[PDB]
Amino acid sequence: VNNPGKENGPVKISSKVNDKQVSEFLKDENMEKFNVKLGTSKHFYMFN
Amino acid sequence: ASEVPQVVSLDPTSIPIEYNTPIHDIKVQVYDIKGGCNVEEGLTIFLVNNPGKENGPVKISSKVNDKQVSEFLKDENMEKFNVKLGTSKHFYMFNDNKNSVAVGYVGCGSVADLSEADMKRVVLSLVTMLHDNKLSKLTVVFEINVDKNLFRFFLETLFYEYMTDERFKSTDKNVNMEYIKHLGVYINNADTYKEEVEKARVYYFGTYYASQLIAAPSNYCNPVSLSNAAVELAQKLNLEYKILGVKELEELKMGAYLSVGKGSMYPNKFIHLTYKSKGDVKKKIALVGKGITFDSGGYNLKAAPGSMIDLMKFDMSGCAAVLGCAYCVGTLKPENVEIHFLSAVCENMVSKNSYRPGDIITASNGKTIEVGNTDAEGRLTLADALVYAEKLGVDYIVDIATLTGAMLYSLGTSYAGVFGNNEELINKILQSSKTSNEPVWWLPIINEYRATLNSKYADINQISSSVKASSIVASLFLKEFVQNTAWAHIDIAGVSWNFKARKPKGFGVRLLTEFVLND
Amino acid sequence: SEVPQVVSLDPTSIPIEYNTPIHDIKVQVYDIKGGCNVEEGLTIFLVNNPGKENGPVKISSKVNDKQVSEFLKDENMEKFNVKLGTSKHFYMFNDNKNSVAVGYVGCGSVADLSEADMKRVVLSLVTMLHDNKLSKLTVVFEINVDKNLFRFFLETLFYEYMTDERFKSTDKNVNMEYIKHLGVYINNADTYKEEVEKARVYYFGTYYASQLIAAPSNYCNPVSLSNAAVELAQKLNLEYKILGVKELEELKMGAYLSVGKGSMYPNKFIHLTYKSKGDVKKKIALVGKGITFDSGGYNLKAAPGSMIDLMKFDMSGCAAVLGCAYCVGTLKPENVEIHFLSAVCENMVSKNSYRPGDIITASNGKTIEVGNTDAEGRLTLADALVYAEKLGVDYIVDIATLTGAMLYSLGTSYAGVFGNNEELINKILQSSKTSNEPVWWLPIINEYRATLNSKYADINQISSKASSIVASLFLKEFVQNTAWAHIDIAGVSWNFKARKPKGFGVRLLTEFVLND
Amino acid sequence: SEVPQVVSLDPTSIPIEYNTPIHDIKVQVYDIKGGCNVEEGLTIFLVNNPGKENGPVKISSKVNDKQVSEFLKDENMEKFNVKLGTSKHFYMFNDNKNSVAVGYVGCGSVADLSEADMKRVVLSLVTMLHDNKLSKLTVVFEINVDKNLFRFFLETLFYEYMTDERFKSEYIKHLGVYINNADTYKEEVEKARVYYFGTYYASQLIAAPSNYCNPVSLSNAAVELAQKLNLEYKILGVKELEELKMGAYLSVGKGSMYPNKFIHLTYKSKGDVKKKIALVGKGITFDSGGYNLKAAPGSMIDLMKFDMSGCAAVLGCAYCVGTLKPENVEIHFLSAVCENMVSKNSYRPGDIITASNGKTIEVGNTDAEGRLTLADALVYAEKLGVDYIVDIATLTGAMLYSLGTSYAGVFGNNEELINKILQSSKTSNEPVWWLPIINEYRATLNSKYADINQISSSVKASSIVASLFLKEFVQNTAWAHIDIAGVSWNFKARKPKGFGVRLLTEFVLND
Ligand SMILES: [Zn+2]
Ligand SMILES: [Zn+2]
Ligand SMILES: [Zn+2]
Ligand SMILES: [Zn+2]
Ligand SMILES: [Zn+2]
Ligand SMILES: [Zn+2]
Repeated sequence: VNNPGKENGPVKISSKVNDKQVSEFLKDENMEKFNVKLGTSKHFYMFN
Repeated sequence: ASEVPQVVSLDPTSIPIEYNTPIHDIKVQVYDIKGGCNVEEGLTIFLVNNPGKENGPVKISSKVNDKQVSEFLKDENMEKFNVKLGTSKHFYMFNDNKNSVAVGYVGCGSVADLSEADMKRVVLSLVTMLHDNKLSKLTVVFEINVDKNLFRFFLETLFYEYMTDERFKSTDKNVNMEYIKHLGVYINNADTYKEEVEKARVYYFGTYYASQLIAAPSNYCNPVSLSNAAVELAQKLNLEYKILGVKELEELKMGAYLSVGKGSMYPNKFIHLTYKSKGDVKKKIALVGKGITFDSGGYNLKAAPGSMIDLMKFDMSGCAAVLGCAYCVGTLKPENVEIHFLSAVCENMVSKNSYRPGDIITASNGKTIEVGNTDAEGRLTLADALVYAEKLGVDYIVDIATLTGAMLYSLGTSYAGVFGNNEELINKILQSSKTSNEPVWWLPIINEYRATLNSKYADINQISSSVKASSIVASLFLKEFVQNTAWAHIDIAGVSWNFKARKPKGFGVRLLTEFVLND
Repeated sequence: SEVPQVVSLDPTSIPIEYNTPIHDIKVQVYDIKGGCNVEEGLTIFLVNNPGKENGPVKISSKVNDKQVSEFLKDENMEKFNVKLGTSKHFYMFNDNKNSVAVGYVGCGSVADLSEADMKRVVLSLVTMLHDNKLSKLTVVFEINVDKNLFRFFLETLFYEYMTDERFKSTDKNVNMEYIKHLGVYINNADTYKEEVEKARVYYFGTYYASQLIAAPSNYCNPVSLSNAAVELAQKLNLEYKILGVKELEELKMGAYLSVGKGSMYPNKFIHLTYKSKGDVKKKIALVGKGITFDSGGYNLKAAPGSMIDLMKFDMSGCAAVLGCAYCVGTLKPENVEIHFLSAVCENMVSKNSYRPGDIITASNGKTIEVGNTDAEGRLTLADALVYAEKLGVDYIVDIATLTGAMLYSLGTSYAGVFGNNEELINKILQSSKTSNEPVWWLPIINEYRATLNSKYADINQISSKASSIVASLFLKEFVQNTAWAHIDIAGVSWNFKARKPKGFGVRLLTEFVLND
Repeated sequence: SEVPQVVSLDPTSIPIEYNTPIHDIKVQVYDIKGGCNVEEGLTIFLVNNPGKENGPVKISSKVNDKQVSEFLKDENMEKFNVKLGTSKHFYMFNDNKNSVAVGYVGCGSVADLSEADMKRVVLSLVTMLHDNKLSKLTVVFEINVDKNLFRFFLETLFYEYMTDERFKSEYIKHLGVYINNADTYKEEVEKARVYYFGTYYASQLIAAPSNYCNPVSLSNAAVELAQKLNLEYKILGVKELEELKMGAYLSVGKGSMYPNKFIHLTYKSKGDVKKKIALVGKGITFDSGGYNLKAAPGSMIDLMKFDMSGCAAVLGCAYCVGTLKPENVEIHFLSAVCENMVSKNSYRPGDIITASNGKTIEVGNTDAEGRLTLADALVYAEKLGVDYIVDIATLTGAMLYSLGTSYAGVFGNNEELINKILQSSKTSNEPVWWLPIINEYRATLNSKYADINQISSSVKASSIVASLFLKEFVQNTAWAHIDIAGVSWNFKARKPKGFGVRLLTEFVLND
C-alpha cells in the first residue's frame, strides 16, 4: 500500500476481502494508525 | 548568564532544551498480577520467557479478566510462537465487550535472570511495537522475574529509547509522531515496585537531559551556552551556583585549564553547582566532569584516519553526566549530603592564540607541566578541576570523562573503566554500577609507568612517550593532582556514544546518582 | 570593497591583463582557391594523408610563387610524413629574392580530427612560434574542418600561445615577442570569417577565467574577486550587485556563511545580470563555486595526495561563470536574461571556523549536519541554488570543482554532468559538442539518498563512496521545481602536465546561452 | 623428529643451556643480628629512608671490620641518597689488608617494595655485577621483605645476571645474604633457583630465532625436557591431527615448510589426585600474519619469534613442576605448535574451516591465527577430563593499549579459578589483572555462512572478542585465558621475560 502525495500518509486498504473478521481489522479507522513510509510494516495474528 | 559570542548573526546563542517531554505526560499505573489483567484500549504486551527450553513455546501464565482474550491466549493457540530473546508478535481480537483489542508479547529468552544488555534488547523490541503505531496506551504484563532495580532500569530504558529528539529538525519533523498518554504495568508484588516509578522518571530525565547537551552540536553547545544552561538548571532546582570566568580563573592560577581554551573564541567557564541537604551533613562529595565542547585536537589536530573529529561535540559527556546527576539529586533531595557538581568547560581549537606542543604550563597547585600533545587536553582541564575540588574539603572526588580512545580497545562500547587511589571508593562505584545497571570495570593505576611522566624540564610530562597503556598513564597524571582525598576516575570515552543508534547514551547519570543516594 | 591586509605587502587586487598581445594580432582570412602568397614570417601547411598511416606530405594548395612552388613539389616533400603532431621547418628564397620560412604540421591519417587531435596540432604549431622572433604567421588549411572546429583551432592557438607573466618580476622572458599578423587560407573562406572574432571573444573569456584561477589565494580572495567581477560588469555594461555579510544574514544564508566564518575575508556574493533588449524568451542562472582557497577547514587537507597546494583553483567554477559573462556581454545574444552567480568565500582554520558536527540552517530552512568541513562547496552551492531559484528562471546550471572522485571516474579530460531534467542535460551535452569542451552524463542515484538521512538535522552534508553522486543528491535538495544541471569540473579544471588552468567551462556555458 | 632444511646451513635444533653459571653459586643466609662479615668480594646494603626526597643513606647493621665500619659511618654515607635504584660502591682494604668492595642500592622511601621497585633494585645490583670481576656477592637487607618478595629478589637476581651467549661466536661462586629472621627465608633459596631456571629456560626458547626454533625443533626440545624430568610425553603429528579433525589448527600451519607438532607432556603426582589441570600455551614459532601480512607500521613482524611465549611459559612450568614434584595433582602441558607463513599453500582470508568439535569457522583475518590453534587445543584439553584449563598466549596487540607492558590480562568463565590465578599472581609477583568477558559482544561473532566468525568486523575490544571466541571451545569446564602479548617481551632490555612460568607454577603448587 502507498499514499500518493501524502508523504508518510496513512494506510488505507481498498480491496474487498471475503472474511468478516479480516474486513473489520482492515477498516480505515484501524489502518490510519499506521503509515506508508517505504518499507514500514505491521502484521497481526487473528482468527478468521 | 553570559552573552554568547557570534561570528555571524545566524550563530546560535543558546542550547535548545526540552524539559517538559511527552514521557512526563505519561500516567503510569502499577497493578498486582494476582487481581488479573484487564485487556482494553491501546496495546497489551506480555513479557514471556521459557526457562531451560531454548526458543521454547510461549505460555501466558497470568489470569486475564476476559473470557474471549483468555481463550485466544490458551497454550494450544500460543505454542506456535516462541520465546527467542527480542522476538515479538501482535494479536488482534474482540473482547467480552465486543471491542477490538490489540495484544502481543516480547520474547525474553530462556535465562531466568536477564542482564542489563538482555533487558535493553527486550525494551528495543517493545519500542519497535510503539513506533509507527498511533497508541493512546501501552500495558506491560511481567511474566518474568525482575528485581526492583531491574524493573526501574526497564522503565528508564523504555522512556529513554521511546523519546525522539527533534530539536534540530525543521523541514523533516516526523508528521506521525504521537506518544502514549498511559502506561499500565502488571507485576507480582506490585506494591513493592510502585516506588520505582517516579525514581525511573527522574533517572530517565537526568539521562535524557545529559543526552540533549551531548547531541547538541558545538556551535549550539559551547563553553558560554553550556555554562548558561547549567545556571538555568540550577535556578530551576534551587541549587547554589557559581560560574568562574577568565579573570577569576587567572586569580586562581588555573594555567593548565586556561592554556587549553586559549585558542577558542569562547571564554573558559568553570561550572560549580552545589546541592546541600537541609539537616546535618555527614558526607561531602565533588563530582567532576570533563567539559570539552569541541575537541579538534588543537595543533595536534585529529587528522589521522579513524580519529573521529566529527564526533568531538561529545567531549563534554562527562560534564553532561554531572549536570544530569545534579538534576536527579536536586529533584530527589537526598538527606545528610553536600554535593559539588564541577566542570572546567572550554573548547580545544587551532588559532594564532592556541597553546602549542612543547609549551610548559603551570597548574593551580604550582606543578609545571610539559605539553607533549595538545590532543591530551582533558587531563589538563581535569588537573585544575581536581585541585579546585580538593580545596573544597570533601570526603570523595569522582571524575567522569571521555578521556582516552584506548577505552574502545580495552573495554569497548558497553563497560566504562574505573581507576582510583582508594579501594573503598572504587567498591562504592562498583556497587553503584550494579544498582544503576550502568556497567563499569575496575582497571589498575600501574605505578611502574609513573617514571614515563618524568619531564627533563617541567615537574611532569602531560603524556608518556608511549608505553601505549594510555588510559592508565592518563590516570597516573590525574593522581598527581589529588594529594590526600579518596578519588576515582571514570573513563567513558568508549561508552558515551551509541554508534549503532547514532545518539548519546547519557552514560553515568544513573551511576553517579546511585553513588550519591546510596552513600 | 576594501581588501583587508595583515601586512602592507599583502596585495589588494588581482592583476588582470585585458589588452593581451593576442588582441593586437591582425587576422586575415583568404580563400585557398586564389592561391597562397608566401612573402614573410612563417607559412605553415596543415596536412594529412587519409588511409596511408604516416604517409608522405603532399602540398595540394596553389602557391603564387614559382620558387616556393618548386620547393614544395611532391618529389621534395615525400621524405616528410603526416604523423599527428609532426612538424618541419623550411628555408628558401621566394620570387622577390627574399628569405622565406615555410613548414607543415602533420594531421595524421584520420579525415575527421577530434578535439584532442586538434589540440596536438595546435601544440605543435605553438612550439614553432615559441623561441622564434616572428612578425607574422600564415596557416594553410589542407585538412577538412567544420566551422566549430575552425573556431576551436583559433581559440586553442590564441590560448596556448599566450604566456601569463603577471607574477614574473626578475624572471620575465626577455625574448618574448608575439606575431602582429595572422594569415589564414581555407576553402570557402567567407563562411569561416565570422568565426575569427567569435574565437577572439571565446579565447579572452577562457583566458580571463584562467587569469583568476592562476592568481594565488593572497591575490584572489573573496573581496578582490568580487571587486574584479564589478570591474568586468562596468566594462561590459552589465547590471551588478555584490551581497555583503549583512544582506546574506538577512537572506538567512547559514550554509554559505558558516563556510566563510574562519576567514579574514568577508563573504561576497556576486550577482551579475545580462538582459537582452527585446522580449525575454529564456531566463538562466549560472552558478559557479567560488572558494578562493580550500584548506579543508578543521578537516584539514593533510592526507598525502590531498593537493592543498592546488586549492587556489577552487574558484574555477566562479571563474568559468565570469568568463561566460565576458563572452555574453560582448556577443550580446537576443531574447535571453542571464544571471551570473557565485557565493564567494574562503575555507580556513581559525578560532572562528565552523566545526565538523555543527548543525547549520540553509536559506530554505533546511537544517544540515556538517559531517566534514572539507565538503564546503556543496554548502555554499546550496544557498546559491536557493537564491537562483527565487529569481524565477527556466534553467539553473552550476559548475564546480566539487569532488576529487572525478579524477577516478572520468579523469582529466571529461567533466561530469548530473541533473534533475533530461532536456537540460541534453542541451549541456549539445553545448559540449559545439564548444569542444568534453562532458559525460553521470546519474543521480536515488537509492543513495537514504545515506544523507541525519539523526538530528533535516539532512547530512555527507554520506557515512560514490562521492560525486552523493554531492549531486545533496544539491538536488536545494532545487524544488526548476530544471537544474550540475557540472563537476574537479578533474578537468587544472592542466597538470602544462602546470596551468584550462579556463574550463567558459566556452561550454557560452555555447549553452547562445544556442538556446 | 627430523627438522627440514632449505640449505645445509639451516640449523636442526635449538641450542639449550641447562647447566648455567647460576647453578654453581653457593648461597648462604645469615641473621643480621650477629653483625656482617666483610672479608671478600662485594658487600651491598639495601637501604631506604622513610621520610625522604630521597634522603640520606644511613647504615643500621653492625659490621665486624673496623675499616669497613669507618667507611660506613653516618657522615660519609650522608653524601649519598636513597633514590630508588641509585648505587655507589667503593673498593678499599679491610682489617686483614684484603681488597673488598662496599656499596649500597637505594630502596626509596616506601617501606613496602612492589615487584617493580624490587626489579629496579635488582637491576642496579646486576649493573655492579656485570662490571666487576668478583668471587662473592653479599647482600645486606636493611629493608623489610616477606618470604615471597625475598624469593622474587633471588629469582630476578639470577635471571638478570645470566647472559645468553648461545648465538655469539667470570660469574660469582658465592652469594651471602644477611636478613632479619634468616631461618624463615632459607627454604626460598632452592625454590628461587628452580623458578629462575624454568623462567630462563622459557626465555631461551623465546629468544631462539624462528630458523632455530620451529615447530619440529621446539617439539624435539619439549621431548628432551620431558625425558630429563621423567615426564610422560606424546608429540602428535599431522596424520594424528587429521584423524582428530583439528582443522582450525591445521589450517594455520598449511603455508609452513615445518609440519605441525602438538606437544602433550604429563606430570602425575605421587598420592591421590585431588585436582587435574591442563595448561595450554600458544605455540606460533613465527607469525608473519599470513596473507594478512604484518606490513603496517608498528606491526612488529621482527619480534614474531616471540609468538610461542605461551608454549615456552608452559614448558618452563613443566620444568619447575617436574623438579619440585608437588603432590595430589595431575598436570597436562599442551601446545598446538605451528608457523604462520605466506605460500601458495597458506590458508586465506575468507576460508571456512572446521574445528575438532565440528564448529565451522569463517576466517576474517589470517593474523588472528592464535585463537584458531587454541580452539583445537582447548577441545583436546577438555576431552582429558580436567578440573581446570588455563591457557596462556601472546594473543592480542590491544593488551599493549589496555594494560601495557607490566600486567597481563586474565579472562575466564569461572570466578573461583580467576581468583586462584590472581592469588598465584600475588605470590609469584608476576602481575595479572582480571578483565571481563562481555557477553553483549558475542553477536559480533555471528557469521553469515559459518557457525562462527574468527573475528569481529572492527573488533573494538579485540582482547575481549578473542576471549569470547575461545569460550566457544570450552563446554563444561572452569577455564581461564591469560593474554601475555603486552608483557612477554622486555622492550628496553631487548630480551624475553619468560613471563608466566612462576605464575603457573604457583598456581599448581598452591592448589
Ligand atoms: Zn583531545
Ligand atoms: Zn578530549
Ligand atoms: Zn573542500
Ligand atoms: Zn572545495
Ligand atoms: Zn597473528
Ligand atoms: Zn600470533
